[PDB]
Amino acid sequence: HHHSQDPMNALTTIDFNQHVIVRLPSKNYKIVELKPNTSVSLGKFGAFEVNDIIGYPFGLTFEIYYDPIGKVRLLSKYFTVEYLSSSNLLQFLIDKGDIQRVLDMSQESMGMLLNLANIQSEGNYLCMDETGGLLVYFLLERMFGGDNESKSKGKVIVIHENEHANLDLLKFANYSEKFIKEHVHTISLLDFFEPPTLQEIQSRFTPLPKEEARALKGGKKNSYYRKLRWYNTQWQILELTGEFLYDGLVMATTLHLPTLVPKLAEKIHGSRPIVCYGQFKETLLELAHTLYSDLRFLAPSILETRCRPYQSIRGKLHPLMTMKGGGGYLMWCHRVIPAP
Amino acid sequence: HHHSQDPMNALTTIDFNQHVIVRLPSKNYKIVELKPNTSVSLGKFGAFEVNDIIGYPFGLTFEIYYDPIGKVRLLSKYFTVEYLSSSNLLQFLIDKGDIQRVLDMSQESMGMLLNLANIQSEGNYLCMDETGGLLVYFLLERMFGGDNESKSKGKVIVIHENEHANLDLLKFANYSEKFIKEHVHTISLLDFFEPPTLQEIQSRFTPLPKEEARALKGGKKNSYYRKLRWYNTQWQILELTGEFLYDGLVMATTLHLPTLVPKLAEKIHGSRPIVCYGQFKETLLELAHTLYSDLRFLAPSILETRCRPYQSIRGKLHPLMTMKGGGGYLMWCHRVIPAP
Amino acid sequence: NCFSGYKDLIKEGDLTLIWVSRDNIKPVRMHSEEVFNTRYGSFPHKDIIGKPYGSQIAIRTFAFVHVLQPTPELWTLSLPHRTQIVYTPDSSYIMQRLNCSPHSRVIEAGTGSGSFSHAFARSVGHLFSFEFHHIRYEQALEEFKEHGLIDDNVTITHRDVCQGGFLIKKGDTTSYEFGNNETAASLNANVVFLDLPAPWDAIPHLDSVISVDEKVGLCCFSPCIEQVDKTLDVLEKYGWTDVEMVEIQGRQYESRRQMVRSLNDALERLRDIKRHKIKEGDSNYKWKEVTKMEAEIKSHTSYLTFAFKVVNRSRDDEKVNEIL
Amino acid sequence: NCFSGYKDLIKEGDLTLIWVSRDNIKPVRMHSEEVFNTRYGSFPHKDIIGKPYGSQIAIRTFAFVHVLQPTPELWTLSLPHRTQIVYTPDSSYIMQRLNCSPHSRVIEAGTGSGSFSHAFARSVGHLFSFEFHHIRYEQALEEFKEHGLIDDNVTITHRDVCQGGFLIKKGDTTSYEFGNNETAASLNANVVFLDLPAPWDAIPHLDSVISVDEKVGLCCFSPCIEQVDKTLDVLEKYGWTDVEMVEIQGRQYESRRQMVRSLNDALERLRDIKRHKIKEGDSNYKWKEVTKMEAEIKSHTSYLTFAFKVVNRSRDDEKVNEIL
Ligand SMILES: C[S@@+](CC[C@H](N)C(=O)[O-])C[C@H]1O[C@@H](n2cnc3c(N)ncnc32)[C@H](O)[C@@H]1O
Ligand SMILES: C[S@@+](CC[C@H](N)C(=O)[O-])C[C@H]1O[C@@H](n2cnc3c(N)ncnc32)[C@H](O)[C@@H]1O
Repeated sequence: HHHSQDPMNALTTIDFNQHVIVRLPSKNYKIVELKPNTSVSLGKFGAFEVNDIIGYPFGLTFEIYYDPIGKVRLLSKYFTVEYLSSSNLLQFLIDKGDIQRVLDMSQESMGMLLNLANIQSEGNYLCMDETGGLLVYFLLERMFGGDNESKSKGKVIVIHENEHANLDLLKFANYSEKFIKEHVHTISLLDFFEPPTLQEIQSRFTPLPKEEARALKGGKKNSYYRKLRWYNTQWQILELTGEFLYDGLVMATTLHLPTLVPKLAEKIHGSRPIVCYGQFKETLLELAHTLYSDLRFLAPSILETRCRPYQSIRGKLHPLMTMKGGGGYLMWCHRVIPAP
Repeated sequence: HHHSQDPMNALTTIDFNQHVIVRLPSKNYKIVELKPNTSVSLGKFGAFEVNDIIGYPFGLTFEIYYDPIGKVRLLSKYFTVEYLSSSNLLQFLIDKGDIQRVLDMSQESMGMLLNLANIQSEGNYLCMDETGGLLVYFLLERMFGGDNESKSKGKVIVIHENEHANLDLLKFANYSEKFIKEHVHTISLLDFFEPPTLQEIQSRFTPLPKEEARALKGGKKNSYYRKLRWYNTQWQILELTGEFLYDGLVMATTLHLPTLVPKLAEKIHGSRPIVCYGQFKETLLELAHTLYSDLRFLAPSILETRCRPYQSIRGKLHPLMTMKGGGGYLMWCHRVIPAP
Repeated sequence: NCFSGYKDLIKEGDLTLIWVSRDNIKPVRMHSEEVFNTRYGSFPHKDIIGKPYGSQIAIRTFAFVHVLQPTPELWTLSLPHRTQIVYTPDSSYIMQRLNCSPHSRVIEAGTGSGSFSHAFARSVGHLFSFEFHHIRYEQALEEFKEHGLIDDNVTITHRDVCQGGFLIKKGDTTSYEFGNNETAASLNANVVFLDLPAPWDAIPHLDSVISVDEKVGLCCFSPCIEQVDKTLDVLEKYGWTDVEMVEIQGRQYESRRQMVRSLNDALERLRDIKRHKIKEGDSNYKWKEVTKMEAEIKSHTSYLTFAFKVVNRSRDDEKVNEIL
Repeated sequence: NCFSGYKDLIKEGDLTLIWVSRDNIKPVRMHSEEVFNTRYGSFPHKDIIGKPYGSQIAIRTFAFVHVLQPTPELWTLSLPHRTQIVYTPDSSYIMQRLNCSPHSRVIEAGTGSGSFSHAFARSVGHLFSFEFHHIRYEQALEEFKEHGLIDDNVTITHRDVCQGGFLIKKGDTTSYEFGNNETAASLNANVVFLDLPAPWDAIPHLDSVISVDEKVGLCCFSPCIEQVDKTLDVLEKYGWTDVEMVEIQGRQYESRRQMVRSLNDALERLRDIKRHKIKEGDSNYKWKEVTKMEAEIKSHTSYLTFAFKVVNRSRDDEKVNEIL
């Protein structure tokens, strides 16, 4: 940067140009981008100046007051500013009514998925995500904690149904485009299962010697590197689809699992976890019986986790009277290697 | 009776020749028949004289002490004597390990079945019971409360898979054989769906005029009335299978429900409840989709009820740490009559 | 009670429950010149009266309702949604654990909207119901009367049971009809259900009205766990035993279907993209049956505290001898 | 940590988890001259060493085991069954709600059997773990050491945190390695998990060791609701906000099949009786797939109380001005 002073830590501190969470007095969430010298409207609850909240820690509640844009002070109406965690993104999507878009998943089910899958900073994980990238976001946050400068080398490889992946939720994530291209690889089902051969690729392009390519300039240099980026995309597919074995498989898709999971598991190393999320238990039941017949899978189990919060007021403790149903199910098992 | 004094009420009071419940210090149940001038062994917890507990109310805890049969006094080891309710019979069967015999049912599921089915003292209910009669026992107890002298006229009609019904649990019930034959009718699936015709029955037997039949004596009278009881059994089948419509259908069977419930429901009046108990939700799910297509059924619903007890000690309140899973599911709906 | 027994045909003057949808069940009294209205159409009573109970009733531009005989379960579903009433999972469990039957003589306080009252009355020898609030008392009395509960096996009494106990004497505000030489009801309760803010204030008054020669069962219904704690204290002081608190959790599932989407069909779409260089259950597609939880669950109704008492803990010694 | 990273081949000296059955998972250190025994047979290590992790290992008269790389989930399943440990439904929820990551600096007390410790260590920047009982401390220290946790990101300290707080100074009984000029660890915790009989006695000591410039998250793990009540009181006194208690309920289902038994087949048997006047999945019969709950459920582990704190509730005013 161009300031002599140390920058603000966006993981601990409200900072310019970050997407952050705002909790309203009605307790629903909003996502707000903090562009400098702009104002933010909370409708009924007033409006405020972005500049006036920068530099504070997350977790604070601010009061908007007037002497229409108001002034802010710490609450002695109001709002609370939070980091945009994987949990808060999920809650925001539920508040705005997108519960079917996220396949009815809950914080506790996704929390359990992360640990059943043994997700770690250095692992290379195979992933299907039909949610617009919410599952990929849970992974990345657990692996890297929002840290664009992380030295860890873990990767999420996303296999997807259409020509391009839908990972739009990552637009909220505060990861740089460089970080994302280094830790997230996308590849279609077709490229993954029927990849191009090297011969096929080279017969459309073979690089110039790098001395010659370096000496290119003008439109010829741009013309060539555009072909070279296509070449590298194809090369990456070769790397991802060869005899490369992955460290785990996590899935949140509504494709037919019994006919899909065994094919995906061919690329998973022995002893690694497989976790399939499903909104409906019957779906996973069918999968589990299928996997029972296949000795490459150890003891498939259907798990359920449900959270019930309490009204947490001293002298009036009881669980919440009503709440949302659902939250889905996990199928957990381990890839194993049968004996001859 | 032959005593001038009023008899003891077996519903309120421990009484001779009754089957009763005994709760041991280990909290498991036993069923004990109270034959006069006999003793009862509780193994490790000692033995006692049946006579010494008669005349007390239910709900008391007795201590066995010694100056091998002991003496009893109210607990100032020990046991507690209870009425043999439908709830206690179920619990006894679970304690002795017969949980699959009762299809994994719970007190709360059976309690809900009784009310969803709107079971009343005057109703005529169609019933399938694969449990040895536990479901029939729940019904009878709700309808009559153990009262052999009840004036109510309600009936449970049990349709069953084999030549004879298995209602052996009723051997514990303290209902007289007369009461049972007046309020419980049994008929096989075959007799129920393909009953004999009147012509078929009469061509094997038509009664003598009752003046002539009354005048029979000796072996001819016995020979004839045995044929007349067969005739009345067949006649009862005609009554149960004609255009008689029932007041409700309750089921605890592992037969294929989608192909069975619609046939049974032809004999149920409009506006009456149908309740099918199932250990497995997937079974009922299949049934519910089947019934959805049939306009004779109003809004089939799959219900679940689960009880979680607390450690109920003041200053250490929390739910039980571990307990038995299961308890099953109910499919509830109403018979209705489609419009032309 | 029009809740009791089994009617064949819908008659003028009958109280019915008209099922419009799963969350819309309306109590409607049949009258030949009246019309029932729905957001989908108008249903004249004269086109209903005379038809069998359970009839689907249809009108053109088709719309439908179903006309059912009242039942406590259905009646409970018809009451205002957010209210303070006991639902079937709790009440059916309470009745079963306390072994309700025509043998039961029950004491209920308070009456509230009479949800539990109707379920009690269907099964029980007699119901003695108590309500503190005079407007609520009058409404429940009028309704119980209309339903035929009062002329069957239900008594309601205007009473603060925490302050005035449970005795019913001639002169009290009550529906109780006193017999010859009767100046007080003999409640002789063997079943007690308390749904009150402070059940521990009512429990001391029970010793005057419960049966003395049989096991008496009690359930207290309280939303907060500090309320449970106060109840456990007073139950112990007044000699109630076998005390246990439980919770009941009910869930309902919809029967649904999820579209089956194969890998091969997703591959074939990717192959075609490469060359260029629905209503649930739709028969053009394959479907898998699934269960789907109701959107909103009742994750807490109340804690249920059960307890039992025997007053005369004795037998007639030589009446037992006089049997030989 | 042998729990961290992804091993390819089983090597002599490796700690493995040998899966015998769903309820029988054994930690076994590979040694070429040793033999692993099961109620079904003996499995020599020399026939395992050199094979890929995840290998099914077979012996004749066939019997099998699977040899897996240690994982916190699997390790937790391998610990003694009735013990006081945190299971995956609770801990995975706690880590997710407190947003655990390499950014997290956590304080755990007490260590107990180290079930939660291993799950923390996999994900977190650093773990500071405290154990009151000196024998337990020494066992956990030896085990954490052997597992490679100590030389990675875990510190354990012998301490009564309710009486002596959470500071780690040179001279204390701890595994902490002090850097140059370091006479005390700077914990700077942003995540706190308390599993103790009286967490309200430990909460006052947290102000000396938590981060001062970021939101700090706390979870207290207590079995009884009166314990929750005492915690809510002290959290409020010491300035913790956004306080909420929840419970987590986990269930596991078996995939099973129920025999399909038709009416027609029951009728045909009745017809034949009239004339005269299996292993689950058996292909001679039809079967329906069903889910079956585990026989014993963990209907309560503990109440989880969450709370948050920011110490320095301020910003650098003209550092924000100095950006323009
Ligand atoms: C929640 S309601 C009962 C609901 C009822 N169980 C049902 O299922 O519809 C509580 C009722 O108790 C009544 N109540 C409160 N205190 C009372 C007292 N001391 N004596 C009698 N009734 C009381 C209230 O007026 C209220 O109507
Ligand atoms: C239930 S265990 C912890 C289990 C652990 N969370 C796990 O997942 O394996 C409780 C532990 O706290 C320790 N402990 C109790 N009081 C303590 C105190 N004041 N300071 C530190 N540790 C304490 C006990 O020795 C015991 O080992």
